Amino acid sequence: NCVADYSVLYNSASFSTFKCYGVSPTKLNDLCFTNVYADSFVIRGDEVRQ
Amino acid sequence: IAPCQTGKIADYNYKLPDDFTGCVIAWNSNNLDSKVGGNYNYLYRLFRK
Repeated sequence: NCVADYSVLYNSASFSTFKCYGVSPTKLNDLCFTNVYADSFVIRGDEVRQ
Repeated sequence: IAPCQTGKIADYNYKLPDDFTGCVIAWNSNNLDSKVGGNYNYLYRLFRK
């Protein structure tokens, strides 16, 4: 129940890694969803790949 | 700096064709391109319409 804007999160340089599967970061601004879930946790750096 | 990349460099300052033939050669620099108090002679495009 909101208007999202993924260009602000994307253009921001603060992120160390950014991998989208199935979607491309520049198309996220047009596409919309039934729901979005944010699964949030901290891991060890070498484990980011997992 | 690779074909089929997007980002603040790929879209605003250096875009390669996605059909690119050639080689990307890179190395770290720390003798010339960096100083104490930072090297502020390096500019990039941060916003473009």
